[PDB]
Amino acid sequence: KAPLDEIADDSFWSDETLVKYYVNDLYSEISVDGLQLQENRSDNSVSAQRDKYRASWFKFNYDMVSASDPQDDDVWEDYYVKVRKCNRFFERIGTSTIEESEKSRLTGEVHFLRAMFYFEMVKRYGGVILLDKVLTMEDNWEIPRSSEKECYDFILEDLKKATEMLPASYGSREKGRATKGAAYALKSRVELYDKRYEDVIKSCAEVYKLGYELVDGTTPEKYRSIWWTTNKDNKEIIFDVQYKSPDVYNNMMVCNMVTYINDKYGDRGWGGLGPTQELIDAFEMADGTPATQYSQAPADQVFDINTCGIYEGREPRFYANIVFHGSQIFFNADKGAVTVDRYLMDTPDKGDGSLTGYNVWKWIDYDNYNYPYAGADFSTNWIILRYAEIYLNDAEARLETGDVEGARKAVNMIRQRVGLPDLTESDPEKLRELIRKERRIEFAFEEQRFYDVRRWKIGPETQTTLHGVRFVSPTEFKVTKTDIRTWNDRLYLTPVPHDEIVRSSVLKQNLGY
Amino acid sequence: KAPLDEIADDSFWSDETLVKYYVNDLYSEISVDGLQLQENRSDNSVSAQRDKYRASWFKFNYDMVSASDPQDDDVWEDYYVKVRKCNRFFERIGTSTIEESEKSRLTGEVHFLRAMFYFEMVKRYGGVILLDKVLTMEDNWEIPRSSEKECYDFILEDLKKATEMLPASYGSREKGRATKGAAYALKSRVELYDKRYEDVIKSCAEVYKLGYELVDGTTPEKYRSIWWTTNKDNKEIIFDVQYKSPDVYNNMMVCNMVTYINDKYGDRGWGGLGPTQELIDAFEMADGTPATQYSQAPADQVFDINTCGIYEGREPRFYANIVFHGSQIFFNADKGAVTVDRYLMDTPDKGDGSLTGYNVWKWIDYDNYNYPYAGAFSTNWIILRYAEIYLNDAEARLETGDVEGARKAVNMIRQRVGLPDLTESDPEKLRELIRKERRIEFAFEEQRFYDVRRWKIGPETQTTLHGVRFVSPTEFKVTKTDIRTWNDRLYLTPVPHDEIVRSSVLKQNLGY
Ligand SMILES: [Cl-]
Repeated sequence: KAPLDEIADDSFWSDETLVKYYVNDLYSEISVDGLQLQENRSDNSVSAQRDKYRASWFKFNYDMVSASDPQDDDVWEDYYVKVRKCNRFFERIGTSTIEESEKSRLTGEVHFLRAMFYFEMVKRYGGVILLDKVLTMEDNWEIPRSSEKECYDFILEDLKKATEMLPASYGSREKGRATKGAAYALKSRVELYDKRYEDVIKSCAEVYKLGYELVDGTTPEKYRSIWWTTNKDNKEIIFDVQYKSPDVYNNMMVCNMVTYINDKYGDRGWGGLGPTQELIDAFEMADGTPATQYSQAPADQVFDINTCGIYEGREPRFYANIVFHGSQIFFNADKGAVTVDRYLMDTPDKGDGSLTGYNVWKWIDYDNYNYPYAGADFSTNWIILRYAEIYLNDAEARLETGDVEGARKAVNMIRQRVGLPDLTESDPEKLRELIRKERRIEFAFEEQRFYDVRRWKIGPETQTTLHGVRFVSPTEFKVTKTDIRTWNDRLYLTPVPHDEIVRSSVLKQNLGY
Repeated sequence: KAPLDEIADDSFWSDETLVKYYVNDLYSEISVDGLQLQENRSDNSVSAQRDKYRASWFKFNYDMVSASDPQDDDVWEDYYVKVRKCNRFFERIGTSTIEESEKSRLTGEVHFLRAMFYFEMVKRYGGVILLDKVLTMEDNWEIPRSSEKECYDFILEDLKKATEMLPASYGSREKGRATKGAAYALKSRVELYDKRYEDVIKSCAEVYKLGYELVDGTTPEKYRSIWWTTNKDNKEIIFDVQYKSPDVYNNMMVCNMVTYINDKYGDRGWGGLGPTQELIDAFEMADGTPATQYSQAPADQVFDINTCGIYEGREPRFYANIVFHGSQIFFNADKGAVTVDRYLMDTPDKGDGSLTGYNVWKWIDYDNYNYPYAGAFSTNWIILRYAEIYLNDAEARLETGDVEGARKAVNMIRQRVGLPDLTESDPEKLRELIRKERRIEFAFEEQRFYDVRRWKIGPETQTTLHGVRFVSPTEFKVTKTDIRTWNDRLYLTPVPHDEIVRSSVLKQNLGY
């Protein structure tokens, strides 16, 4: 909890190695939700833990959160500690005897990190308490929340300072640090979240000049390779973290891995994310044609996986993201590829089996990894910022600006890279939905859907009755209801924890809580 | 959260400075509850936040905790992280190129710390998951809880190793670190909790030889001086932490400071601990005579602070622990001493005002400190004091049948506050006298909760608690301050629900 300098002697900020270790500690404060609870609080997923952790984790889905049970994932509590560690750096770096150029670059990294930490809070609660110094007894602690606009201004001023102080690239040893590109890329998302469209376009223009390149995704394997640990050096990654959780209970891969693969491997997995029939329906055919829609099918209707072509002829991102009945995974594991069976094996009736009939692929390296048996690190390459987002943030801001042709050109870059034909749509209202739909498919299971629904204000449309599939034979299935969700507009903001509000007279709760 | 070595280069454990920093990080993992929630969950205090944080902090007081709302103070979650950091030290210290003697002492400090971290868990949940290595993907994580006996064995084996490897004393620079005495002192406490009485006596005998000495407490000022920052070098301290919380909302002093002292100073305090009438009633007269008892007084009855002598003629520990109506505090602050007023100023009707008519003194340095103005405040938390050796010894000696020995030991604690010696020869009666002495001596030192739990006296203590309300500058009435209840399941803290559902082999405590 305490900043790193509290462990050392009254000569820490002079030592370049200790100051470099302090910044490493700040990077170590980047948190990854292995359980992807926000995604499971969106129309993209129904958790395999829907029933097991209903009251603990998914009260949002039924508008049952309150200030007393906020289910904020302790972001308010945790992220102010992270911010405190940044503010300390900023307080003590001035007196540092380190070289001006190195001191400047490190300060830039802390600006990027502080911006990133505040953005995690702002995207949830809206306006927060803005702190640029480490509070002491000398300070007044009854500090009100600033406006959301002020908070977005604070984040963006930190990212402006970051773009001015960070390098575009690093040497072999320092690869993984924040770049000029990472700062501009985060800036464009923060600006898009606050509807600063003229600014988004400018930020995107900067990233286009920094030599990033979209990985070829004309095959499912090719697209999935963005997330491969053996491809961690590709030109699409702008900012990432190799997340290797200590415990099996919080390990991002094991938590979202198919459970009943125990005919060849084991039941070490927890199922985790359960892609919905609504998301499956949104994946287009390889030629840019819509697929058959199954979500609104009557429950007594039986389909044959081979007569209907439910999992046949889809665009590469479908096979890249979705583990479905008959999917082959773990090709380069001992014993080779295992075929996923929703009829006999991974069933909703079994504990931690998929309730939707689907599991996530994407950042799970089923292509290269071996099965995580107990005996004899299963990290995830969590890509916080990808080059694909620059195009989609640009497409979104360009449309809202009136540049329909620029928007079309930008979103068609994302479609071109998966062999999808170009969008032709000239109507702004129709083109907006097409961009939004592309964003959903592009960034599925990348912790964005929940904030896209929130910022686009499409909660009533998405938090409804969600569906999945259930197999009645090795070849046949029925469409099922997987979650009966509801909505209230207060859910456009996360409640501030009750104990925090009662602590301060000036601290005000979000509307509806 | 991650061990310190994860931030540095693959040459960390060779560097003596980095290894020394790792152990500093392990010491930094020692947590102090500035709000003293366990004490506020005992018959010694009714928090000024009784109503404000009823459902978040004090569900224990009304048997309303559950596996889903355990109110365990996140000890299970947090302490396994602390233990993980210890186990990594033990895994990687072998490869260290540091001097054998320094390496041995440091390893001893980590044994003491790991024992201390597991004891915080065991004293709450009972049996826990015993881990001596850092779990990896290679390991099976479905590990059941060990028995409470096994857990006490683990803690005590760590403390045995600590006594063998730690020095009795340090130089000026290394003062504050775990000593041989601290390890023996913690051992005696852990042994007493697990009713290993023959062992307690042996552990206490060792501390008596290590040159500790009880501070003279024949005056309230003298007794209070144990917790003075200007007396941090006294011979009574066995193990302590100078706790200086970052925020005003978690600062041990501000949280438990009299709120309405704003006639001379301010309203920066939050009241916090509210000594009960029940505890006030337990403080004897200076001559070892019982005081008048007021807790069961009728509510319509009015008393005069001067005709009755409620706060007059008490033994030094009374004035050393309790801030009551008419108490003078902040003598050596600018503007000088302020007099506490329960009639006009610090009233239960005011927010964060004392609901009992009392506030804690003890470790709040109202003698020396200046008022914490928000212009331009650490507590010396003494985890282990020499006074405990005598009382742990007295306890174990009585249960062993050494009534003469038990009397001798408890009379050491009474002698230092000018109280006459106990004469009681009956073991059953002497038991209660020792338990009574323990309550007064260690009031507001996070022990009462665990004393009630281990002695199994929950029904007797978690009832209707009382306090006072002033109706004039001189007159007061006795009030109900908390209507508590009890259930025997409260003799153990529930294991958090999400932890239980995670594992087939992980079993919940009885009643939850
Ligand atoms: Cl304040």
